Amino acid sequence: MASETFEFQAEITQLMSLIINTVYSNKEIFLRELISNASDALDKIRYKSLSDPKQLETEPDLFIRITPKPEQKVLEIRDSGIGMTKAELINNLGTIAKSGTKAFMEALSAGADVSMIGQFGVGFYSLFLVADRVQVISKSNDDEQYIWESNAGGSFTVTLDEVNERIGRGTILRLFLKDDQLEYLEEKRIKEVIKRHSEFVAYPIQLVVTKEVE
Amino acid sequence: MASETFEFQAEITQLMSLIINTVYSNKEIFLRELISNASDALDKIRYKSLSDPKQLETEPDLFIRITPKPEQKVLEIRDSGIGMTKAELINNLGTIAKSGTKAFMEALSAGADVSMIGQFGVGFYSLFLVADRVQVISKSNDDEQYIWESNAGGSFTVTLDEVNERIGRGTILRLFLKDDQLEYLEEKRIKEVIKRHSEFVAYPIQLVVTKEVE
Ligand SMILES: O=C/C1=C\CCOC(=O)c2c(O)cc(O)c(Cl)c2CC(=O)CCCC1
Ligand SMILES: O=C/C1=C\CCOC(=O)c2c(O)cc(O)c(Cl)c2CC(=O)CCCC1
Repeated sequence: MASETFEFQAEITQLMSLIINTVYSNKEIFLRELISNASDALDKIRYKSLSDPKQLETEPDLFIRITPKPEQKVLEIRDSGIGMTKAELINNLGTIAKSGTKAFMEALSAGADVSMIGQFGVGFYSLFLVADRVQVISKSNDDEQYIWESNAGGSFTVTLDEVNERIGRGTILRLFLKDDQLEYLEEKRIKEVIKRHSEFVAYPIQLVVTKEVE
Repeated sequence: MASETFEFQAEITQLMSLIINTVYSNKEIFLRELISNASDALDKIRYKSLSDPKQLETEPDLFIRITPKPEQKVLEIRDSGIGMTKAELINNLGTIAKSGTKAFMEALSAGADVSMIGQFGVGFYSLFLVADRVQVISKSNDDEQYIWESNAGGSFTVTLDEVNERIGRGTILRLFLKDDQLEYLEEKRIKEVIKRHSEFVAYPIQLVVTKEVE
């Protein structure tokens, strides 16, 4: 299955570079930002379903789920929200939906905390604090399942998904963690971070843990 | 992606019918049989790799993993063993590899315990004690990933896999549990059954648990 390549809007490329290189101290803020986006995407399918209830049937359970995959050094953040079509992935994540972007970079230069990133509406990119690569796997009721992929470079790919588990509906952020950021694979560390900055999340936050039976 | 349909050898069809309809009491024995097959498949890749070490590289971790999926009423038993090519799935699971089969049915008629099924080499089919449908997802180093599927009828399908997560190497038995057998989705029940009939398994048996953070 053939990938398509797209160019990032230039300011997004600049932002990713700022973020993936920054020695900023509180890298854990990425999880709050991603849970927040997850929650918003869920709000959206729930709101849409007020007038179109069958939109829920592709996945009636509304949840946020976090899945460490230690062997692959991967952390997945999944939700059963509204999801994104191919065109939404291209539009929302790369070729446009910007500044926010420029204004946040200006705030940064002036001394603003990276944690403000979500107030500028670009909190997604905070994932580069702990990951050097990301796959966004998404299924909207309106399209097939697709994979958007970026390594913080100036270009991203979008590929029809024939390799991942089917999601009924929603989105998975598959983070390929940096070698020094593997603590976010750890149950206790993950739990600690979640409890700290996400008390008023209306959806279940599920942690998937692998335990050896003895 | 187009499925291919195959006919079961007739005695296998008879065995599945005996098993899926039986009111036998100790249905939990299926897990021992499947963990045993998992362990054997792992022995095989480990033995093969003695003289061909790179056979391990597609998935260097040797494990058995059990994953309840409550919403789908599914239980998955995964291993990173040798796996099966398309032709092996067809051969090993349906169109041949038999009696065992007939001899076990004869032993059953005479009064033998269903738990002897593994000593006749057909323990795989014990899964129909608790499931009315099964998908066997397999990746051998020698072939693409494939899905073999059966509902205990006289025919099964084999389909090139473009819908499930990639496994590096090995096999997943995806059991669609009967409505009265949902206890095997439960962490405590699963743990209890494992500990009982599998103390001398040389590989880690991992249980995947989903816990809501609070
Ligand atoms: O407020 C929702 C919006 C769209 C709805 C769909 O979004 C999503 O699937 C989604 C998700 O489920 C988890 C995530 O980490 C992210 Cl980055 C996204 C996509 C965005 O948020 C991009 C901007 C649009 C805002
Ligand atoms: O002894 C191994 C054999 C083949 C090697 C590969 O088997 C496997 O992938 C495999 C597994 O990983 C888990 C399972 O529940 C089952 Cl049913 C199988 C397939 C069989 O056992 C069928 C008979 C052949 C014996």
